[PDB]
Amino acid sequence: PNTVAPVGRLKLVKAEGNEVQRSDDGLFRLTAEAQAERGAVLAADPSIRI
Amino acid sequence: MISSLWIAKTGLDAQQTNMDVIANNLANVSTNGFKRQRAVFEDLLYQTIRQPGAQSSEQTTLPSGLQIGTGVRPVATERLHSQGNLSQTNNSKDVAIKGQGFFQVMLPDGTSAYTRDGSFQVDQNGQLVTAGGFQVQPAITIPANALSITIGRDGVVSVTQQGQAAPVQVGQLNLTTFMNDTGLESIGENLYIETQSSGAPNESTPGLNGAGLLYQGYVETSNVNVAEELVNMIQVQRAYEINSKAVSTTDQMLQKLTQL
Amino acid sequence: GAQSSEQTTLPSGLQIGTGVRPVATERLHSQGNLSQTNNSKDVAIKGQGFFQ
Amino acid sequence: VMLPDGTSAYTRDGSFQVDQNGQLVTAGGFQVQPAITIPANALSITIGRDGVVSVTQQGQAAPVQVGQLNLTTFMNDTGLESIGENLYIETQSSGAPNESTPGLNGAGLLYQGYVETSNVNVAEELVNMIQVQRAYEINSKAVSTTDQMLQKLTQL
Amino acid sequence: MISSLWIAKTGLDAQQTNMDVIANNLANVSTNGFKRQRAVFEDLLYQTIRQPGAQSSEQTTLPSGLQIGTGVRPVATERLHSQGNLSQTNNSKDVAIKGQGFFQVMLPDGTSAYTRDGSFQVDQNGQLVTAGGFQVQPAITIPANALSITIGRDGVVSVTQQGQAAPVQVGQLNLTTFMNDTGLESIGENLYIETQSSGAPNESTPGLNGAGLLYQGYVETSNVNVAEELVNMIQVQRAYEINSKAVSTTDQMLQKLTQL
Amino acid sequence: MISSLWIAKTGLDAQQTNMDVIANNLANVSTNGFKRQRAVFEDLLYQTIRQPGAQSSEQTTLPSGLQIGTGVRPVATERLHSQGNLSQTNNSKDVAIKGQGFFQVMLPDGTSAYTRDGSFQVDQNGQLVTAGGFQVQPAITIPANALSITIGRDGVVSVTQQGQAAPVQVGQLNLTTFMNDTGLESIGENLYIETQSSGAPNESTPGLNGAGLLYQGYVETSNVNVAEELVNMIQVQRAYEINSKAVSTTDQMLQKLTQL
Amino acid sequence: VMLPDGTSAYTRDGSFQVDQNGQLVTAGGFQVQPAITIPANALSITIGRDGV
Amino acid sequence: VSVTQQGQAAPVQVGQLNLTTFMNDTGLESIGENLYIETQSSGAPNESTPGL
Amino acid sequence: SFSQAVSGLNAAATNLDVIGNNIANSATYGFKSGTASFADMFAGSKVGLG
Amino acid sequence: SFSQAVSGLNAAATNLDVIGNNIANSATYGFKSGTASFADMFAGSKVGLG
Repeated sequence: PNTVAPVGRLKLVKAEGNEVQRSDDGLFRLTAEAQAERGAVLAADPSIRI
Repeated sequence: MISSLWIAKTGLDAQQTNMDVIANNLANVSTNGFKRQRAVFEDLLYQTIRQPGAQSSEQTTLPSGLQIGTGVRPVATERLHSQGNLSQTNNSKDVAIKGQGFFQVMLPDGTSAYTRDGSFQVDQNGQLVTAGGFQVQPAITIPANALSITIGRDGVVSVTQQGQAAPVQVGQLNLTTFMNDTGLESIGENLYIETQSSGAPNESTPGLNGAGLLYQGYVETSNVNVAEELVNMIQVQRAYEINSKAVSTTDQMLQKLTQL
Repeated sequence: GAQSSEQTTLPSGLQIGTGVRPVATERLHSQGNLSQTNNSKDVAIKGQGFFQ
Repeated sequence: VMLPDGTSAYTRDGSFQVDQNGQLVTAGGFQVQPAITIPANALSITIGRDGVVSVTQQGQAAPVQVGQLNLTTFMNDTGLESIGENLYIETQSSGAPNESTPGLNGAGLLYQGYVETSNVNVAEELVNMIQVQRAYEINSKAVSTTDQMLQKLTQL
Repeated sequence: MISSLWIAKTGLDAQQTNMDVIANNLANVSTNGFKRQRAVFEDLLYQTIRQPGAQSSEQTTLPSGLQIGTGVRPVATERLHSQGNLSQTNNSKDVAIKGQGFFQVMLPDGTSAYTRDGSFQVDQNGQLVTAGGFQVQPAITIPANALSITIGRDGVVSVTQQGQAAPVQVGQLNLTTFMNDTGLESIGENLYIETQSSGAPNESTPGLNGAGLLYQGYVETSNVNVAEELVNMIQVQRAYEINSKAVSTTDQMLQKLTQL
Repeated sequence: MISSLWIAKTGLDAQQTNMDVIANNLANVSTNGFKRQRAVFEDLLYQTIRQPGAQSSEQTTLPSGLQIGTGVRPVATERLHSQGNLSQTNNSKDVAIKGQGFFQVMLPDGTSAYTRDGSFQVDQNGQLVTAGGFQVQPAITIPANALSITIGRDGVVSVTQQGQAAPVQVGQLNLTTFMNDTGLESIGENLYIETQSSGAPNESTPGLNGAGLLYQGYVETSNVNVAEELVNMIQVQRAYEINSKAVSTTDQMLQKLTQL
Repeated sequence: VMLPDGTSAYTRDGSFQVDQNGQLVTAGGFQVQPAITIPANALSITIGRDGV
Repeated sequence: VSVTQQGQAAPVQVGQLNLTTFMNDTGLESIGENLYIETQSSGAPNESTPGL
Repeated sequence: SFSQAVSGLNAAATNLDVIGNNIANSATYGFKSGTASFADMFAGSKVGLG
Repeated sequence: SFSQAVSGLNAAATNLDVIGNNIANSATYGFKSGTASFADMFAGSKVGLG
């Protein structure tokens, strides 16, 4: 048991909810304003806890 | 269907086994050369929900993860191969071994057992058999018209005939010692059979290589201490009652869930 | 002594007794004390033997 | 103690026996790591207060030393993982074991003839089980009330 | 989930530890130089629902606010350091100290402990040791061919030789006194070790500065009064029963509540 | 299951050992050259709930912490080598030793044992042996046609021959001494052997280096004071019953607890 | 476990019985693949912690 | 907080567990794992030794 | 504890039997008085056996 | 209470032994009679030790 080793880290994003639109398959994506103001892809923030 | 029921069942079974060995010790307190038994317990496996020491952040780790038990299981029983007390019988054919070792006994099928209960009788052929008909392996043959039988400390047996003004040797007693006394398997006639745990037997005359001496006219009593057995019985009863209480509590909560 | 593993064997197994039974009642053919009765036909033997 | 697969575990239960090879093993066959061996025809095995093991013999007038029971200490005892057979193994949560003689560097001492019991308080278990039974019943009642109000809602 | 339940738990625990110290005192009633123990309890914190002395109006104040208890806890245990009765063994190597003091003992590790049990032996090297091999710190070495050993009221010790027709001094049994005897930490083998709340030890000769004298041939018995222990056992049994009744009442009340 | 129960069990065991040594002393009250036994106990470890002398605050310290005992153990069982009373048997083959020392004896295996009782006989071959067939180590051989055997205060032995009216010397009886007489390992048939606890034996002629003298025609009785055994037995019975009462009280508390 | 049609299936339920030929089989008649056989006149059967 | 060593009689101090207080404890924002974080409704925390 | 007491009782009975036999055979011509000698028995150390 | 009584009993036994020694030593030419001397012992005050 003393050989546990990290093998990666998830990417969590924080979207307010007024700038995300559902796709046609159940997934959510940034809208035009959201991607314009926060870049093409969001950056993971350490404040998110799971 | 609840883990608590399964755990409490194992607890009750362990207490039952302990009470069983206590009662077995209490039964033959009058058996010559009987050794008490003690049961040792050991818990079962564990279910790990959260692995201890796993990372909880980039730098912190869980000091101790979630880990649930599964119950208890008896693992072994040990015979207290101590020295029992010696009682006098004034019977010339009763021999008590003081120290370590066993008398070898030739079973009817041809195998060999080992006994510490020294109470010998002579059958119609002159053989020095044990109580039960099995004869001692070195084949001591007592001749007729024997006034008395003398067995020395070094296990040399001689008889006093009508004349000759000197006893004549008729055989010798040899004692076998084992590496692990507690390892022998008992078969239920004050007899133990050699098994893999105990080493190979090696005969030795009394008084050599740590083997005990022989006293004629004495018999070794069982080393059972009833003063401890009574307290053990009290503790066993209380533990059984507590486990039954746990079973009852689990049943009550299951019934309440059913009524939901 | 069971082969509990490839190399380790249990030093002592699990065995439960089933009680105790009497096996024999042996007589002690020792010599009793002799007494005096001063009777013509009272005979006591010292040692071994039996009248038939 | 040493498991058959080479790895080493740790235990508090001192109840030892001797196998056919004269090696001090636990009740279960696992041998103690410092490899204490007992010679043949031993008369009395004595264990010192600081782990030294001596044995008497037939004609010898002095005990002969046969081994030492050095024991390990951990930085965090609670972090050890507990495997079933009354054994513990070290984890990353606990520190690396450090082996030492008894009585030094905060290590304990050894008593021969006695075995450590279990530190389970009976009087607390019963009240705890009463408490958990009552809490279980209360939560069941909460479930029942939620079910009834949901049924009333969906009935209309 | 009820305050009464957690209060009754503390009450039960207090009664249990009281019974435990009573049993410990009754156990070693024959141990030489054993000082009995008694436990001191204190109540836990109080919840102030309404503040005492609060201004109840423009002129009035609350005589006493609403305060609720929380339970009990054992706060300490103290050993009554009185003088035990002296019994006679007619043994030249038994010393009983009358008064206050402790013999200093050199532990094998290198630390020094202090003991009250005066019952000494001589090892193979001719050094005075306690029952257990720990040597007396002043390092008294009794020479061989010692006809007799005499220890006076003070600490001087002499040995009578075959010749010279006069005793010869071979050491002195200085004993240590403490500012606070109860503050000594107790370990096994009838030994105490210095702590912060005990003060620095004070070496002294017997009979000076309040140090007691030494009697040879006597041994000090434990100061345990079984007549008080029996009534203590009755009292703790009744208190445990009362607390158990309180637990049962709370359980019944909660069970009847949860049937709605 | 309860610490009180285990403590009381240890107390019961200690009282049982005390009663056993009392019975052993009383049984061989008439054995020549027997030394009575005495058992010494000590307290077991202590569980420290609150460390004494702990730093309670920035400037306040606990005068005495919370410590709980866990029982009593018999640390040792030692002989009391006093000088037994000298009897008058007016026999020529029994010698009593006044002071210290032991007679040396050659065991059958080949080692050396030591005895205190002097009551000798002659084997069929003329050797001077103790009761049991063990000959004296210096091998004193009594010749035939011996009128009388004389032993002085020293070890010198003489035999009055039939003729020549001039006694001759046929050996000497030296005595062995030990640094620690209580460390001798006692065995059966009234014998002792050397261990590491006792010192290396040293030979000495009687009356030299503190060794005792020899008296012919006297025998040494056991130093068992039958007067003290009765009162010790009464005390043992009382203590045993009190510990049994403690066990009963603990069982009552457990039974009341389980009735919830 | 060896199925009748040759294929092999994997089971975690341990409840084994001895067949007429001695082969260890599962409750239902399907036999264990490693083909462990038990001789007759056997006093007692033991199974090690590492499957011996 | 103090810890007693092996040989040393006097305990050695290793640290102080001072604790914080707030002007309005109700306004703390609760998250998982029994944790509270400061908000604008609760005043700035102040640290102090216990009992003062 | 019981067996040691039994052994001591038997030893005392034997001694008294010897005394009675000696006192009964008084006035016999070719008679020599008999005496009894006892011996302790230990298993190891601290374990008396009567 | 046991210790005081036992100590007194031992003192009485010692006195009786001395008296027996004196009476049995009569007709010994170079002999002087022996007499025992006793002393009470107190721990502090109001506490008896025998």
